[PDB]
Amino acid sequence: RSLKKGPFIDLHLLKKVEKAVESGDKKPLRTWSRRSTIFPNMIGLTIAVHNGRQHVPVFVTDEMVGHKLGEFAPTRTYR
Amino acid sequence: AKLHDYYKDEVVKKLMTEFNYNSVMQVPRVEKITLNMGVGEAIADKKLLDNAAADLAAISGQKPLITKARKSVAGFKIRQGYPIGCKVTLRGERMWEFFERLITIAVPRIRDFRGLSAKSFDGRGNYSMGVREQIIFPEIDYDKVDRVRGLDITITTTAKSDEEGRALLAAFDFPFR
Amino acid sequence: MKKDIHPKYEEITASCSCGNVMKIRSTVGHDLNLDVCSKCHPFFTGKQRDVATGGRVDRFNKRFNI
Amino acid sequence: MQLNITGNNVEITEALREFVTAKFAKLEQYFDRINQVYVVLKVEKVTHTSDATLHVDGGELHASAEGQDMYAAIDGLIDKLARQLTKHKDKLKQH
Amino acid sequence: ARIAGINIPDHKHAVIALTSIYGVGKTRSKAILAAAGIAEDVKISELSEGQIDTLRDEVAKFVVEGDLRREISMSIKRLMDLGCYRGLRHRRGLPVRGQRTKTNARTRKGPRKP
RNA sequence: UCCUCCUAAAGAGUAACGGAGGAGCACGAAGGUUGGCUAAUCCUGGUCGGACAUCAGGAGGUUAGUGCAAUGGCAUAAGCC
RNA sequence: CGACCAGGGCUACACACGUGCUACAAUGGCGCAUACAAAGAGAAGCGACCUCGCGAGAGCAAGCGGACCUCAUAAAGUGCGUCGUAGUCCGGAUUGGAGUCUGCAACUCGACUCCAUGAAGUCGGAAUCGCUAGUAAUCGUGGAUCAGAAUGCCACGGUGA
Repeated sequence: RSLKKGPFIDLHLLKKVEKAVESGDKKPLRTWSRRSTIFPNMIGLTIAVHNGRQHVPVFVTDEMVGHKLGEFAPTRTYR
Repeated sequence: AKLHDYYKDEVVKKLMTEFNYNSVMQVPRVEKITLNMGVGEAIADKKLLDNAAADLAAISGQKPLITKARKSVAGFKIRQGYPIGCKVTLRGERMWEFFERLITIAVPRIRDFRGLSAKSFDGRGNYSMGVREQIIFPEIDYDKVDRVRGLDITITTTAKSDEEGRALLAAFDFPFR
Repeated sequence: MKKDIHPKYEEITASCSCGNVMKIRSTVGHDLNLDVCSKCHPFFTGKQRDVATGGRVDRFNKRFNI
Repeated sequence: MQLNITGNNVEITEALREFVTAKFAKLEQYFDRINQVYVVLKVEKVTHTSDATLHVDGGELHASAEGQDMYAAIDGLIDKLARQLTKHKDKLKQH
Repeated sequence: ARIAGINIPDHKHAVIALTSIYGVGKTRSKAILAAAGIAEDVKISELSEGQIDTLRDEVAKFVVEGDLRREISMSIKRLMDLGCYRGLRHRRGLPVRGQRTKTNARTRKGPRKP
């Protein structure tokens, strides 16, 4: 619930998706940009969001679109 | 008697033309409807059963029979022959007027009413449901009552299997999914 | 039927909001004035709104427009 | 009486907390109704010192004991606290 | 005294009396009476049935009891099915919005068992 | 001291510091008659309600039940109103 | 063990303690109308008026390095109306949806607005604190730090034992 106009992505995630979608479904994309949204042309990819010491992969599903990449990668581990 | 007559000259045509019956008495007619209200809190309060015996006397149109405990189980602190429930069996015309009252004004006043369950059959064609509120009936005036309890309704038909009960109640436009 | 044990049971007229004046036999007071009945109760059409509800891409496409 | 251990440069191990707690409970039972107790453990390169503050109905009372191994300091502090408690107890009996 | 499924208070004024419906408060409850031509300080006994039926379809516009409860259950169960951070807090009973958890957190927690 | 079963050897009876269990009452209805009815235990469906309380249906056919031990009996019921 | 960058953490949570804010209501809640302050801040800043928006706010845009312009409507109070002692028209926590603003960027982790949701709480055991007069107790306002982010701190007045 922020950012009135346009979603947010970096150029190193937007150009990295638009590079690696037309180049076939490939290797999981290491990404450090947790703060970026999930566009509908990212559905079907295994992207590995960095949580601080890992790059945890999450398969992008259709419901995950309005959220951000860091939302599906927890940082602190409890028990 | 209204949807008794509707049974007399629509549902017989629907069921004979769907189920190609040889005899007319192969049709499933409904035999009775039994309204149970099993209390359980009678061992905590003996005169609380009288409040339950007044509800079915107003939901149904006749004085209900209190039902004793058959077995003496210690798991619910009862003994042989302690009154723990109340049934009322209505037949004849009282079940057709009660059926019209039910599916006409009393089922829709169940709040948050989705389509009614259709899995509820005994495998012989006898429907059984349970309603959680007394407030769904206009006789329960909601202002003089004390606790919200429920009851359960058993529609006992002469169906040979569950599918004939489905087609019978579906011929009465009983609500389902 | 037995006498002098059963409640009163009178044919009354129950009318609803959408206009279904119908006289059935019950044990209520003067007469009944309903709102909903077998008619004008959404168990026949107004039931399929909970299915055509979800999705997130369709929500997302009010923000791109390019 | 709840007791509240803290340590400046002294890593409070679980065996250390068990012993201190037992000693404090024993003292509390013996002398007076006690509401709360704060324990502070300090190490200053040589001196294993301990502070304690007891909140009792009359009020605060405090003691401090330096030792050699922490345990000794704790024992000294507890004996000092007991002595202080005897004084406070019949100080408010005084019939 | 029967709209949206329940609506049974009486001797109360109307805009306060409608707020026993799960889905309406004091703003939408004023929107119902201002949109249905009823003054706000009348009582439910003082309404005639020819007004109350015009309030039933009026409150049938905004989402009420059952649809709102299964809708909110669809929202929370949806988030818990995704397994995001928020739904991950919903699966465990801790504050979702990012409140303090070191000290208070106690409405979402409950009572204190130890 | 009394009751029931076995020992007890297919009539009865039959011993042991042989093997197992009970009684020293209860009921004016739990007796008499007349009228009526039929269980246990599982499965299915059913609001709280579960593994089991109450309702309906099916299987089943006395595997129950008898005021109290065990044996014999009981449907024509000796079983339940 | 120095230096640079990205992401995280400093915000974790079975629990324990301290300091505060809001309550538990009728000396009150809500709605309308209306009276009275002092102190202060402002140039990549304070931002009138006018339009749009329920609203946070947006667009245009004067003025002011200021006893002038702006922040900036003081609130408690007062008059009227209602609520009639209930978990209530108290309380406003939590959670869902929709937004706004700031900043590359509000997921971890900002503030605010709107709709909905409506928890504990019916004055607090043992123990404990402040306060002698414009004080206590309440009511609002401003500043610093600051892109944004006070229920804290530092100030100022109102009512006033």
